[PDB]
Amino acid sequence: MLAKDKVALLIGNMNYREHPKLKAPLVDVYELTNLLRQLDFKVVSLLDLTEYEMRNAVDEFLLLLDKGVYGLLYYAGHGYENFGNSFMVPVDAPNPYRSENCLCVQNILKLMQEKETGLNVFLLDMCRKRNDYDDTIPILDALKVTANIVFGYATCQGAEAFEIQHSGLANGIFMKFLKDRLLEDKKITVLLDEVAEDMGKCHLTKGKQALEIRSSLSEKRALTDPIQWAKAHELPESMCLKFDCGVQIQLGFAAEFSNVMIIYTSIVYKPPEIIMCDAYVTDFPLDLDIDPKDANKGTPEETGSYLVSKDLPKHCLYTRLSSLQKLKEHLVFTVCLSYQYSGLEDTVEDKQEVNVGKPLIAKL
Amino acid sequence: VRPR
Repeated sequence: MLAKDKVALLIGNMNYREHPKLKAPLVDVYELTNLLRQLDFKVVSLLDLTEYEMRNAVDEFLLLLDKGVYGLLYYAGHGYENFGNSFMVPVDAPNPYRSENCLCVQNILKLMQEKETGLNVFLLDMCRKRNDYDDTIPILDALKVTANIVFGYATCQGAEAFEIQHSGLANGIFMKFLKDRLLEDKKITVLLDEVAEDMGKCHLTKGKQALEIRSSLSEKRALTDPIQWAKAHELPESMCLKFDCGVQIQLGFAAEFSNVMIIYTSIVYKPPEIIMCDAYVTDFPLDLDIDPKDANKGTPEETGSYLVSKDLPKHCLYTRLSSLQKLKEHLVFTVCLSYQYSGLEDTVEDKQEVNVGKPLIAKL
Repeated sequence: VRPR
C-alpha cells in the first residue's frame, strides 16, 4: 500500500493549571516524534497547549492533509470519555471542566475524513473515565465508512492510563511498549495487537490498564508505507555576534519540540587585551514568561530540557524557550557582555539587541 | 502509579 504523504500531530500536556500535573508526556512525545521521523512522517510535536492552541494546531494539521495522505494524531495528557466520545483536556481547563473546554477526538476524525485521507490513526494516551460534570449530549453526524480508521487507546473505556510517579525520563506505560514495535513493517492493527500483548505482561498495570484497539482498516496499510512542515519548523541560523571591544559570541539554536527551542551562547573570541568576559541572554519577550533564574545555566539539564550535554555543543550557557506558540511578535532578546581590559580596574558592560523573528511554530 |  502507498501513502501520498505521511503527517503527524503529537501533543503532550503536562503543566495543568487547575489539575494534577504530569511528567512523562514530554519524553513520550519526544521519542514518538523521532520514531515517526524515521518512518518518514512530517511531525509537529507540541507541549503544554491551551484549548485555543490545541484547536489552532489541529487546524494546521488538517491543512497538511489531502487525498491519500496518512494522518496520525498522538495525544499524551489528561483525557476522559463520555458516551462514546473521547475528549482531550487542555492545560488551561477549569476545575471542574466540561466538553466545551476540551477537544472531542471524533470531531477531529470527521474533519480528517473530509480531506479524503488514505489512513487515519489516533493513538490516545489518556484516561477514559466519565466526566460527571459534563452532561452535554451532542450527537455528531454519522461518520462515513472509509474503512481506514485505526484507534490505539492506551487504556480501556472507563479505565485510567498511567505513567510512573518519580521516574525521571521513563515513558508512560503505553509508549514504553509502543516504542519497541512502532518501526515494524506490519499492518498498523497487527502492530498494536502486539503492543497489547506486550502490555499484558506489564505487572504494574494488569487489571487497571490494557490497550484497546478499534479498527475498520480494510487494507494492509502500515506506518512504513512508501510515499509515492515547511513554515512550521524554521530555526534561526547560528550567528556570531561581534561586540565593539572585539569579543565575539556564538549564539546557537536547537529545536526540542516544535514549540520548545534551546538557545546557547559561548565566547568564541576574546581579544588579548581583555582579561575576562562573560556573556548572557536577557530581556526575552514577556509572553514567553522566561524566569531569569532559569536562564543561562551551565548545562541543558538545568533548564528542564530533555536534551542532554551530548546532543548539544559543550561549554556554553543554555536557556530554554518553551511556549513559542505564545510569541505574538518577534523573538527579540539581548546578549549582554561584561569584560575588563588588562591594566584597567573598571568592569565594562555592553549589550546588543538580537532579532531572530518567529522561530518554529511561532511562524504560524 | 500516576493516572492521566
